[PDB]
Amino acid sequence: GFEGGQMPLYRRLPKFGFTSRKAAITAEIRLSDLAKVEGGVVDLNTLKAANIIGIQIEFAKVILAGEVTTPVTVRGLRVTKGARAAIEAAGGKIEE
Amino acid sequence: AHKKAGGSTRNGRDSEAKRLGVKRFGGESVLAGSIIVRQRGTKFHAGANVGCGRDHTLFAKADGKVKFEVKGPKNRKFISIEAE
Amino acid sequence: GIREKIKLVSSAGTGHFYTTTKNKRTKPEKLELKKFDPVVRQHVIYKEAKI
Amino acid sequence: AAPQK
Amino acid sequence: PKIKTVRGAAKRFKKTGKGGFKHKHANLRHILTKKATKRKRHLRPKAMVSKGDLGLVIACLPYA
RNA sequence: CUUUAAUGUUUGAUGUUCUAACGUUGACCCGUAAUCCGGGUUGCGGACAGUGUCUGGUGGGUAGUUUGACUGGGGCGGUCUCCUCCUAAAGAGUAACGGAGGAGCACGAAGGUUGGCUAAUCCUGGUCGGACAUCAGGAGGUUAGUGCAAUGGCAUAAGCCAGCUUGACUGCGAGCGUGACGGCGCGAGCAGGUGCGAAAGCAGGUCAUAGUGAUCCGGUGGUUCUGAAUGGAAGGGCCAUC
RNA sequence: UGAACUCGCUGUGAAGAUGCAGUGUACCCGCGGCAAGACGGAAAGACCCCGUGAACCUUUACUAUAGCUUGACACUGAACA
RNA sequence: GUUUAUUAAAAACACAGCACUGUGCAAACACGAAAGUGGACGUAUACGGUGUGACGCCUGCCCGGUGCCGGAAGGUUAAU
RNA sequence: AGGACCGAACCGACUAAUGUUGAAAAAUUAGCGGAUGACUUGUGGCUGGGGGUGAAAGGCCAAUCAAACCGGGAGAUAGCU
RNA sequence: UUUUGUAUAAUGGGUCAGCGACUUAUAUUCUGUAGCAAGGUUAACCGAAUAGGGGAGCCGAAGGGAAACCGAGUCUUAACU
Ligand SMILES: COC(=O)c1c(OC)cc2cc3c(c(O)c2c1C)C(=O)[C@]1(OC)C(=O)C=C(OC)[C@@H](O)[C@]1(O)C3=O
Ligand SMILES: [K+]
Ligand SMILES: [K+]
Ligand SMILES: [K+]
Ligand SMILES: [K+]
Ligand SMILES: [K+]
Ligand SMILES: [K+]
Ligand SMILES: [K+]
Ligand SMILES: [K+]
Ligand SMILES: [K+]
Ligand SMILES: [K+]
Ligand SMILES: [K+]
Ligand SMILES: [K+]
Ligand SMILES: [K+]
Ligand SMILES: [K+]
Ligand SMILES: [K+]
Ligand SMILES: [K+]
Ligand SMILES: [K+]
Ligand SMILES: [K+]
Ligand SMILES: [K+]
Ligand SMILES: [Mg+2]
Ligand SMILES: [Mg+2]
Ligand SMILES: [Mg+2]
Ligand SMILES: [Mg+2]
Ligand SMILES: [Mg+2]
Ligand SMILES: [Mg+2]
Ligand SMILES: [Mg+2]
Ligand SMILES: [Mg+2]
Ligand SMILES: [Mg+2]
Ligand SMILES: [Mg+2]
Ligand SMILES: [Mg+2]
Ligand SMILES: [Mg+2]
Ligand SMILES: [Mg+2]
Ligand SMILES: [Mg+2]
Ligand SMILES: [Mg+2]
Ligand SMILES: [Mg+2]
Ligand SMILES: [Mg+2]
Ligand SMILES: [Mg+2]
Ligand SMILES: [Mg+2]
Ligand SMILES: [Mg+2]
Ligand SMILES: [Mg+2]
Ligand SMILES: [Mg+2]
Ligand SMILES: [Mg+2]
Ligand SMILES: [Mg+2]
Ligand SMILES: [Mg+2]
Ligand SMILES: [Mg+2]
Ligand SMILES: [Mg+2]
Ligand SMILES: [Mg+2]
Ligand SMILES: [Mg+2]
Ligand SMILES: [Mg+2]
Ligand SMILES: [Mg+2]
Ligand SMILES: [Mg+2]
Ligand SMILES: [Mg+2]
Ligand SMILES: [Mg+2]
Ligand SMILES: [Mg+2]
Ligand SMILES: [Mg+2]
Ligand SMILES: [Mg+2]
Ligand SMILES: [Mg+2]
Ligand SMILES: [Mg+2]
Ligand SMILES: [Mg+2]
Ligand SMILES: [Mg+2]
Ligand SMILES: [Mg+2]
Ligand SMILES: [Mg+2]
Ligand SMILES: [Mg+2]
Ligand SMILES: [Mg+2]
Ligand SMILES: [Mg+2]
Repeated sequence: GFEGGQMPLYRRLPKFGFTSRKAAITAEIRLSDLAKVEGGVVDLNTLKAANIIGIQIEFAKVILAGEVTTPVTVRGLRVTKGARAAIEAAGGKIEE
Repeated sequence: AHKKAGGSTRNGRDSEAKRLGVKRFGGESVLAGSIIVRQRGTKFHAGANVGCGRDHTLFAKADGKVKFEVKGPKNRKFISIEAE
Repeated sequence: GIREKIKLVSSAGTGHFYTTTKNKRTKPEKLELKKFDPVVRQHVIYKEAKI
Repeated sequence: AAPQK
Repeated sequence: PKIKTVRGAAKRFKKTGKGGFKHKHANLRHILTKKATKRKRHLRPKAMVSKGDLGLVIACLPYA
């Protein structure tokens, strides 16, 4: 980043934002991941046992990525508007 | 002998050049918003489909071909855009 | 110069304000203008205040 | 040492 | 040893989907009364690092 | 309330005595074969001096460093950012300690809009009045004016005058120009809410080009963000501004 | 001490030529002498400039500090005006 | 008299003499984290620092600036 | 009597020449200054590196001094050759 | 060798023989090549030990926003053509 003594680019520009501590304990789940758990019940404990999310994770969203074909029940996770439709089409149900 | 000191110049200043002048010439196709001339004062005037900015910049308000023309009793130079 | 900065504060309950420069000596009376307040989304009277 | 120019 | 990030750059650029960097515009911190609102309004949104600069940024941010 | 007196109490200051901490490089005895040191007795000082922590001053006695570049060699002298003209070779750009001048602002009207108007200079005739004031007529035709340099513009006036106003608005922005970049500039049109006008329309400061300074740090106001067990708060972010 | 089969002159040429061009002179090799040249030998110019080099010195440059000096608290008590 | 050992021996340094100034003795002052030591087994006719430099005639004016000495009213001012 | 006079030993170092890959990393030859004093010399001791010592020349401190030598930090750093 | 430019009278070398200068470790990125592939790969450690076990972790398949948060969308804004 030395430029011959001109004020270097990473110091002309302002610092911005802050770091969220809650972001680090949050994860996203794909539809294609829902088939990998054992026992057809998806929750944080079950996703951790499948090594799909880290042990520190406390919140997870299922998002419309990939596809799911087996029925599933999702318990205590949040679900995107599009992911909900996909789980319902597969004959699953979401509960809270 | 002794080497004798010179004086000094009182001059030595100038401003940055402003890149004025014609930016699109006759027959050249342009999109709306395209700047056609950068000016000081209205050395050219806005014709049909041409706008004039606060600094007398002429710009296209329609797509078409640039037409230069001389008009009016004062023989003033007008720029216009003709639809393609 | 004597042209000095002031702010104009919205007479609505909002906090919104404009800033401007005023010649304090020659025009000692307060500046007052109607201006748009984007918090209430109305033209409202604004009054001079300290920067 | 010597005389220098 | 591991390369160390230039921590002052980590506070100023963030990486984006296709690998470019966004940054905040200069000139918007103080001396704001004299600047036209048009000018100030255009400085609010984040902007993308230019072609000639990417080489310098990537050097500072090896782990981005 | 104001002036003011006593009593009580608390706390501070000064002065004079006292002895018991402390000092003794006063005398004497002992350890002892010893002008060190320690103990004992006694005299003189005495809550001072002196030492520790904290604190103001002084402090080249000592220490670590800084003290620019350009430059028809360095020093001395001049310059260092911005605007206008020439050099610049009829697109843009183009150097020199080349030739010439300016800026580091002003204005709530000197901004917006509607309506109206048209200059300098000179010659005639007129109280004071004169080479030059105000008045009438003529010639002239922009040789004037432009808040401040110069250039380019300006009669549809961008020059001059009057009424009503705050568009010197908030969120955006097709598309371009100019920079290595940071950046700087022009802009139709959308949404909201205004001003002038009968209306078409015009208005996102000023005839245009100078009137300026990144980031860090910190201050002020707001906010549907964050808040280290939890509820707050501090601190941070975001928005406006210094 | 790069190697040499190691002349003069005028010109040219990184601008002062034994070595290039033109031209003149000159059998091969020693010894004794003199120092005009080989920009002769000796020393990575000591003058000058440069380096965001060094040292040491000065001061009302900057920032510290030993020492000197002020006060508060401690060692530190009694009585009275 | 002394001095640049190894390019300078001098007009430089020292000098006897002069003046100012500090120091009352556990002296000032110097070397020491301190103890202690020198000054001095001395005591203002003594000791330290500074300038001048035998002797003779002399050494004039300025206290505004910087320094030092004395003062304490008032303004300001640290820890607490 | 005398920091008195002339002058050997002794102590010094004013001039000239020689030498300068020296007889010698400071000498020799011929002259020169002091020579009872602030003199000179033998043996031993003490002062230590931002320190000593200095009749003061930045002079001397083991052929070294505007900060000795040895070892270490250490392959300091060298936008320079 | 260094330079705009060297027969240069700019630098360096008396000659010979031996020695003498782009390395290693760990991260990161790009290229070639090999394995596996929406998956790839294990570290320490265990191990009658280049095997096998160990998937703790790491990269990838989702982004936008300062963040809460939303999610093939999201931010900006009262709202977007
Ligand atoms: C213009 O003047 C000269 O041309 C010139 C000169 O012309 C006769 C003679 C000399 C003699 C010398 C020096 C010179 O510079 C010098 C100069 C310049 C030195 O610097 C010397 O060189 C070993 C040294 O290191 C330290 C010394 O004194 C600090 C001298 O004594 C020195 O010893 C010496 O003999
Ligand atoms: K006693
Ligand atoms: K020059
Ligand atoms: K010259
Ligand atoms: K030109
Ligand atoms: K008006
Ligand atoms: K010769
Ligand atoms: K002598
Ligand atoms: K001397
Ligand atoms: K004298
Ligand atoms: K005086
Ligand atoms: K005085
Ligand atoms: K006085
Ligand atoms: K003796
Ligand atoms: K030293
Ligand atoms: K060479
Ligand atoms: K050269
Ligand atoms: K040479
Ligand atoms: K050279
Ligand atoms: K690599
Ligand atoms: Mg600079
Ligand atoms: Mg001459
Ligand atoms: Mg120009
Ligand atoms: Mg801000
Ligand atoms: Mg110093
Ligand atoms: Mg100082
Ligand atoms: Mg240093
Ligand atoms: Mg210079
Ligand atoms: Mg041109
Ligand atoms: Mg041309
Ligand atoms: Mg009009
Ligand atoms: Mg004009
Ligand atoms: Mg103007
Ligand atoms: Mg909490
Ligand atoms: Mg030849
Ligand atoms: Mg030839
Ligand atoms: Mg020939
Ligand atoms: Mg011979
Ligand atoms: Mg000879
Ligand atoms: Mg030579
Ligand atoms: Mg050299
Ligand atoms: Mg430099
Ligand atoms: Mg004598
Ligand atoms: Mg000598
Ligand atoms: Mg001599
Ligand atoms: Mg004297
Ligand atoms: Mg006198
Ligand atoms: Mg005083
Ligand atoms: Mg005698
Ligand atoms: Mg001697
Ligand atoms: Mg002799
Ligand atoms: Mg003799
Ligand atoms: Mg004699
Ligand atoms: Mg004699
Ligand atoms: Mg001895
Ligand atoms: Mg000297
Ligand atoms: Mg020696
Ligand atoms: Mg040193
Ligand atoms: Mg080191
Ligand atoms: Mg080295
Ligand atoms: Mg050259
Ligand atoms: Mg050649
Ligand atoms: Mg050569
Ligand atoms: Mg030769
Ligand atoms: Mg060489
Ligand atoms: Mg050689």
